[PDB]
Amino acid sequence: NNSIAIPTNFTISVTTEILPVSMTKTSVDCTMYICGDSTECSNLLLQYG
Amino acid sequence: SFELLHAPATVCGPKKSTNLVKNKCVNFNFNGLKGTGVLTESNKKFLPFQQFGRDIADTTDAVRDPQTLEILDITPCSFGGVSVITPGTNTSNQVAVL
Repeated sequence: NNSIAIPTNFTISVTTEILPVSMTKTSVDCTMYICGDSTECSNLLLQYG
Repeated sequence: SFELLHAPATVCGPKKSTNLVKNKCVNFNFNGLKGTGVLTESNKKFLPFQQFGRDIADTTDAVRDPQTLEILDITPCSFGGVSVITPGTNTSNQVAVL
């Protein structure tokens, strides 16, 4: 009840915080991935949706 | 009983061969394998039993030409997205293409 601790010296500390801000931007060609070079698939793909 | 497109084929249909063209985007029918691609000479090598070479996606990336027996790299014909940079139609109808 009658005792306290008071700091008699100081230390300056530098600490690193790393935060992600951005992610890789990607574009996907639907026709190329699903149907490759096949024209017939592309025509079928149009019907799908 | 026959197996399809996994080995060199000694039995073929009546289709007539055409002279190969390199460095151009072309439709190809190499021993029944059909694709559209640019065909280039390959600095790589193949074993005798290995007629066809596939990539990670399981799509052929190299083929051994029938007759000539020289391996040809298959590269997809150039493709890219098109984006139109446009000032508002009210301002102008002129457009830029990326």
